[PDB]
Amino acid sequence: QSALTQPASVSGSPGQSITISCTGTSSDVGGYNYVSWYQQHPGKAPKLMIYEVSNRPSGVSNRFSGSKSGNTASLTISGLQAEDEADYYCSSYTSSSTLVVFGGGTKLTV
Amino acid sequence: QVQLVQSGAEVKKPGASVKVSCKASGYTFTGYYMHWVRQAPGQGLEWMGWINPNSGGTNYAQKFQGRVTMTRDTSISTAYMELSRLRSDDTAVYYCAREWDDDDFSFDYWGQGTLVTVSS
Amino acid sequence: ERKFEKKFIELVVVVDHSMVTKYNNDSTAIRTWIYEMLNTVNEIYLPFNIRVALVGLEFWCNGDLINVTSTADDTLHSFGEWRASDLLNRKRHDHAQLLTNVTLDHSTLGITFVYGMCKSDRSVELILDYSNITFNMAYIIAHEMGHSLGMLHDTKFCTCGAKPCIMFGKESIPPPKEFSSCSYDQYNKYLLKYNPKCILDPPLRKDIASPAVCGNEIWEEGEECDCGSPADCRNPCCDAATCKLKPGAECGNGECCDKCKIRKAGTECRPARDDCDVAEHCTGQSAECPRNEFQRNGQPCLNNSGYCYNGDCPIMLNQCIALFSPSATVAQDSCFQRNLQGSYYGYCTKEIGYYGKRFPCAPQDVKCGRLYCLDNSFKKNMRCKNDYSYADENKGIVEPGTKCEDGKVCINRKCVDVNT
Ligand SMILES: [Ca+2]
Ligand SMILES: [Ca+2]
Ligand SMILES: [Ca+2]
Repeated sequence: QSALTQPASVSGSPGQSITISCTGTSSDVGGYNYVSWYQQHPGKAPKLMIYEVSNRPSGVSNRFSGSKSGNTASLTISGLQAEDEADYYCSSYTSSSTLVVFGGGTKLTV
Repeated sequence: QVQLVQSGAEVKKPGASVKVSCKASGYTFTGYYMHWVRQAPGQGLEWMGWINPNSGGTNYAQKFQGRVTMTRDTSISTAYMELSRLRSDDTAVYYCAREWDDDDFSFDYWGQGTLVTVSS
Repeated sequence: ERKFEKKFIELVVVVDHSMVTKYNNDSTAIRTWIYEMLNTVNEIYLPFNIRVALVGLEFWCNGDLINVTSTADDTLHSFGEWRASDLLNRKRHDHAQLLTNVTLDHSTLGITFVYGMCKSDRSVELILDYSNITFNMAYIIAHEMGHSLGMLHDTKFCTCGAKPCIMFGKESIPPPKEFSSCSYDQYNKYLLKYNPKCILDPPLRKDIASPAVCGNEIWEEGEECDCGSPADCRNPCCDAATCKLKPGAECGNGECCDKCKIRKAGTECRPARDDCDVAEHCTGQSAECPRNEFQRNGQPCLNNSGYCYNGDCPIMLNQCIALFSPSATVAQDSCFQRNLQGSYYGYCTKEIGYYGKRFPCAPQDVKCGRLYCLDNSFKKNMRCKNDYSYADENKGIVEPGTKCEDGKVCINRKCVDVNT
């Protein structure tokens, strides 16, 4: 699979808050802090949630927040709903032959 | 709005070549790099190189330098990706991810995805 | 901190229809008011060694030519476009200012584009006549014109004389008279970076419309010599209190005349400062140099990298250096295709306002719209950075006369053949 490592699965409750971790080496995530996250529903094309660690494109809810700490970047969701039962992928810029590398993905159950 | 539509699913026996097309509309095709993303069923996302729709220059990932060739058609606003000598590992769905204004290493609009399977 | 080299700004003041009707078409009172505030402005720029010589007045009487609105940005952009389209083509000058009585939103009294001194579309000023006294009026005249020279609003801890300075922006009970120490360095940096060659040459004494006054270091037509204040005149050939030539002298201030005697005819007085800045020779019977002229527009310049346009050699590389970084470079040809979209930043011409029909550029005119410059210093994303803001939209668009392609230059936002 791809280089970035993510937890296999995570579950929560609608009245709770959750965190998803994305990690890599210094060249992958820690150095160039250009990480972005994607959300994919079953059968649909992935949708962009956040980019540049914490920046967020218009048209999505404020419940999605991103942060970076050392080599690990984390995505946090508060107030789980039916929309959050999907797959989340982490992507970061690499100073190597591959321009951008994705994560292994995680499964979220509400 | 920005819309991307791709060709239908294809079934290819191992050793053949597969060519998929991605049609872009609602924006200037030549102004934005067209990346390609490959997803095996049940696995993570894999990246493939980008094609410059204006000059035609292309970059390839280290895993695909000897396999993929990418071609453009500006007068039709379509992009093509060719994958030769298919192997059974190459069962996956393909998206023609586009870049966007505020970031070049993130993709906002994706095609609906075409499925290519390889088996006897 | 430094005695800056002596520069003359040529200013044209336009009075709005609302302003001229307040005085009930009494043009003499308006002229006297303008002369008084401009005398105050010349007084306050004395430490800067910058002189503001009024060249002409425009009276929009019994009519108006632009849609002056309560929104400062809209009317400022409209007046800038009108100025660059008509006034420069009709009257040679360096800076333009509009005087209006229409109240503006958020109680704004004056607004202008920073760093725009020599720019055609971007040397423009808007001022509201909010004061019954000329001193407080010249306050904001000086504030806005200092904005146009690249000086910004005063940052904290830059107070001058334990009193707010001119660049304060907000009103103060006593109107101050001096700039802050944090403004001399900004002016010097503007001079070093943007190189405003358009204000180096003094205007002809015959072109000045302001009445002559002795001691302002400006030589008007009606006076035979003018060296400045009596306490500053170091030239033995004149006395400021008398404001007349010393007996036995033949010259006062000037460029062609030297050693207090008229130089021989044919001697150079205005040397060549650039590739297309052709030198001029003395007429032989006048202390003033002949009017500054340049080579024909369209000659190659700077190692064939560009074409000269009214004495300047504009190239996209220099504009990229000015906008972003000393190491910037014009972006690849692919990014200029973005101007075909007609997006909120990429366009060629647009209607005045925050909203507006932004016309998409022609396929061959893509390089005469926005300017995209590659710069990897700030962040490696956005390979084709551009500068755009609703306040100063025109900044970031290629200047007229820049070389879109071999044998063609961008004239009126269109890539057209040179020497047509
Ligand atoms: Ca001048
Ligand atoms: Ca004088
Ligand atoms: Ca000359």
